[PDB]
Amino acid sequence: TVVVTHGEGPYIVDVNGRRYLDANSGLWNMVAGFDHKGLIDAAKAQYERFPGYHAFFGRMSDQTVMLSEKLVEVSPFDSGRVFYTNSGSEANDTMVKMLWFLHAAEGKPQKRKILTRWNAYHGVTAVSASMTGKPYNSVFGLPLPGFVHLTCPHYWRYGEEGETEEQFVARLARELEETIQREGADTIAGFFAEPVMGAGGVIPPAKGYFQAILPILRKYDIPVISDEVICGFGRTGNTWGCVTYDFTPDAIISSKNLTAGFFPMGAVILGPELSKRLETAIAIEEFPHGFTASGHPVGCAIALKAIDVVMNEGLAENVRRLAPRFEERLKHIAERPNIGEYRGIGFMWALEAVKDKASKTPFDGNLSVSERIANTCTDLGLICRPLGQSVVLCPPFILTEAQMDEMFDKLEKALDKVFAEVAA
Amino acid sequence: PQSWEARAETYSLYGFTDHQRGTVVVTHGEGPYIVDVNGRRYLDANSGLWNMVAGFDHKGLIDAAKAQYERFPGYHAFFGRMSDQTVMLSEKLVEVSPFDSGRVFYTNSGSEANDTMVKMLWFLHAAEGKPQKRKILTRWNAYPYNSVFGLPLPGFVHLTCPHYWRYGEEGETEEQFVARLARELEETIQREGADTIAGFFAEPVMGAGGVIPPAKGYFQAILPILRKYDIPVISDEVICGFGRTGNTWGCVTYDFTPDAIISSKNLTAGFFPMGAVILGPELSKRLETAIEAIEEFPHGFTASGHPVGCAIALKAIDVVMNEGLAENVRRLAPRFEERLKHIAERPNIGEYRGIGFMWALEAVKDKASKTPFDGNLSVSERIANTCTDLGLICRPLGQSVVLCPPFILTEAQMDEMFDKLEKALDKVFAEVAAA
Repeated sequence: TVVVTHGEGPYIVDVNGRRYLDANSGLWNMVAGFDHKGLIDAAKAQYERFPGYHAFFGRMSDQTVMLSEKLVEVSPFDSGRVFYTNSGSEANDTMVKMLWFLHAAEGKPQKRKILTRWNAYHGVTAVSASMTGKPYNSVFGLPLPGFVHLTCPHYWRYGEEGETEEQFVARLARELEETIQREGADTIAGFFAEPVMGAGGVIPPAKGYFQAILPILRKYDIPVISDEVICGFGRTGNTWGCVTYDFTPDAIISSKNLTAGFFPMGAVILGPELSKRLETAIAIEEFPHGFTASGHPVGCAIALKAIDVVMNEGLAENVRRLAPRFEERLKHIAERPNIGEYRGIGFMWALEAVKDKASKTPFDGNLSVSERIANTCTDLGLICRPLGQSVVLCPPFILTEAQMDEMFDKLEKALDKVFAEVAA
Repeated sequence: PQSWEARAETYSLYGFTDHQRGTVVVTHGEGPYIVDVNGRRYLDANSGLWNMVAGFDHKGLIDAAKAQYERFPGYHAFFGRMSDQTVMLSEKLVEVSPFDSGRVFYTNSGSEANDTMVKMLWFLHAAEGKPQKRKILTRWNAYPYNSVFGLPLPGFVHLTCPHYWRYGEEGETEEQFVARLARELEETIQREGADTIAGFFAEPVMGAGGVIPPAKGYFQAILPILRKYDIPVISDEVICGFGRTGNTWGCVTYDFTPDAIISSKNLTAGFFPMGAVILGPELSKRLETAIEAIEEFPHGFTASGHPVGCAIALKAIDVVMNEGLAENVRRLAPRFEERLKHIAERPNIGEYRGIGFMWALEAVKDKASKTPFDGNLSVSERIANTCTDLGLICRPLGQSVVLCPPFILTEAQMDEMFDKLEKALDKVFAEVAAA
């Protein structure tokens, strides 16, 4: 219904001039808001310079060159190699294929299975949707075979009766061990994880999880990929989600914040060990047949600028400084009887609605409580995403204290109204 | 690393090249040329990779792209009505397509669109009662680790590529060859079972396969067979779409009507990542009826394309269709072919093939037996590298080299292209002979 022609700062602006505080950041990507002049200028400058090209082995743009160097610098790696795609979905697909390729070139063509978790979200293509752990993909006959889903490390939802958080994590480690032993370590190509699950509902991992599963993965030579599509470039209060949760992956998948939402592109940052193994493999005396993944020079120039903005013009810092206030206000909202929990970190958070708090019982699906909240928020000039029984706050990093208050004021009005109505 | 080359080589996957390539870092272009950091100019006979059909400094398209950023849209995952841009592009696509009506779904690339169409078929067949109708009929083949990046989605069933020169039996006419492939298709449907087949995907002219136009009469022979069965026909126009074969679509050039079209890149003339799935009227209806029944709406399909991409696509479409670029293809194709004919008189050219502004030359060690050079000799690669040394970009594929230059190419630039390619072929073939 609402006609939108542009945005300003963190606001979507309709044709009548109504401003809607966008706590979805567009598509979880507009970290610097909708009309950032530096980013717009960088886009325009690159179109004037060199408006499209495709990267080949031995022939690429200067922008591909500079972005690759920047990305290694700000990665957790001392060295490595980067390639690009058009999206997070294709970056995930292409990393899978690169593992399949590498393992095949190393004499283990059976090493194909991909480990993810239930409630993971990795993309919409057939492979990345198979990696994804959502029930909605059953309508496509997905997942494809060889996409194995581990328990989601969401302690509040999956912890058994009287199971402590430490016990839950020990259980998830057993499960992983046993899945690896059952499948065979030689048949498993890699493990991919969002440090904080994004589209599955903003789900930080149980305490200690990555510390317990990483040694097991390493023991069995299963490559570790961090999917930083949502976490990446500051959303969790460090540059990467994997930093915030102290694990060193073998590669990083990036998109979204990469270009501050201003251009569709993905990137895969290969760490030193995968990089050396791929170099040596490429022994076969040729380039991988059919590998044609490429980004775009405009996307690369915009990404260079997005990185600079985020890291050198205060935006990642604003997330670190305002995260405590953000959580405080959430903690206060979670005192309500119909809020089961708040969860998140840095500038990504969710509130889960419940009909009964002690039992964690949701409202019946048919009441659309999440959606009701989300629609009421929009009536009140706030945009937030309903996911399952939750609503998500993922706002631009440029959010001011006043705008933060505005967000919560609106949201609290929405919650009062909606919870009162469903009570009637 | 200080130098551009060394920066490339140390931080980019694409810089790992160590018949060797050497590293070209490109900064800008002009018409069909690209220019590197050292000032070397190269005629880019691959149009980037197929998509840069208006070249590298087209002012109308640059201005249009810039203008989109100047006023960036309120582009959102779910809030607010579809942008005027996207609605208008969908109308335009339906209009220019072969269909009188249909629906459009958008992606960020030709690859994603392809994949989205597959998923669509899986959804639709499963909704209609046949969740085992999943196989895709395809002509794809490899040239173990060598079939990872190209390998279609699980359940693909392979048909023989209708490349007469390659696959024709000794003394088999082209006509008989097409009749044999029609038998293959019949046999393959009976063996797999029609009820297990989701669709048939075909690039009218096979692109990543080596630029292979189909044998005369192929589509006329296979389409009637596919129509006996409710196997949806998908025209993969990621390369052929918007003029490269001399018509707006590849399926117009080979005179057939698909159920849907996959489009990519060249939608925006390479200026912006986009793909589209254009469903014709039958599949639109079935898709609608499926959604309002099992009642989900399929996740990840979107009728809302990126608004910047959409405005750029509209401009690109108008440039190609109405500012003479598609016509220039049609006008210069005869001359393209005549020169290739001449080049194919060489003993180490087994054939030329192609159509419009997409062509390939295939190298052979012994022409009469169609014997290729030893794979280790990497002859295509050698040719391509030599082209680069001489200011020409062309693309090695298998034992072939491919030309797909921008549509703005003039006759003089075409002569330049061939002049440099002929000198490359002279040098490579002599050095191969000499060793």
